[PDB]
Amino acid sequence: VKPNYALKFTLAGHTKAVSSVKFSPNGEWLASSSADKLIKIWGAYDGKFEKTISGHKLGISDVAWSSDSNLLVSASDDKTLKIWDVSSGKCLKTLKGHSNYVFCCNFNPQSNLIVSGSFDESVRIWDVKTGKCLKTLPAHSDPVSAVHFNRDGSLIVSSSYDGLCRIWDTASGQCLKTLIDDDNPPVSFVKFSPNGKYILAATLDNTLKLWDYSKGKCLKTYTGHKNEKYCIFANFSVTGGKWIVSGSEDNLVYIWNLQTKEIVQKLQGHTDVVISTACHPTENIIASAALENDKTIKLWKSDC
Amino acid sequence: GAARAEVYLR
Repeated sequence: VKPNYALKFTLAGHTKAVSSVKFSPNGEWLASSSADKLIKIWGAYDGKFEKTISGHKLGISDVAWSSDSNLLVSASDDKTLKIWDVSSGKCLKTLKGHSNYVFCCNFNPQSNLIVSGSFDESVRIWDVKTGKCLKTLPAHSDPVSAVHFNRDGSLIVSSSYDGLCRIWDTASGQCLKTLIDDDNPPVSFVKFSPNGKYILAATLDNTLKLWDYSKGKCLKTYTGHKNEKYCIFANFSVTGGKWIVSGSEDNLVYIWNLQTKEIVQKLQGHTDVVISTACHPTENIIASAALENDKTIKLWKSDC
Repeated sequence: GAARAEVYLR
């Protein structure tokens, strides 16, 4: 079986490179962040523009939804994160503490904590309610490219241009595991699988890898795309067939069969690097976003 | 700008 993603909508509005796209967990919305300092909200099924959320002083590298789709957190070059009430557009808290650009962010499943990664080489854990920095982890020796909580929020996985993937105990801040595969290319993205058993990691040597983190073993490799320069997001698509989805520096969206590792579809249309992709939580819909020469987001739909 | 939209060299 192979999917049949087809272009449905193109979303224009950002004035600079788009950096990250994410669907709300309730499937109603798409949030996008950009180097233009703005967050934009769009309808997930029709691509209709909803509103702009402003307040950061410099460009934004990431945005993430809370579990209940009520809040967003954004990470900016202004060295802050901001927690937003999506329905009102209000900035509830500004998270100050990183000493350099904030690159990545996520809520935990309970949505009471935020994790962030920065050019200052640290991973920070923040209290959502008070906006206070609870813990600072001296995590890496180069910028932190991604941070993500596991299924119950007990662990954090982080990646960095230093070539490492690390697993941290949320409660103690202890480094439980360092994962690396015999070459040291920058690790440009990492996330836990929906079931929490695996970690999907991207490296700047044109490779995605699926790790069993309990065993510290690489189980699957996905190749064929171009990724040597940018921190491109990758996803598990689970609504229909089980795929791995990623953007690429050759301007395409790549889709692989998770089990066989074969490329099953390539989505053509963007005119610059596809930096971010997201998979809709219930429908076979992919959102893709591109860099400065393109500035658009595309919504693609498949029958499987 | 935004750091994700830039190249970072070790």
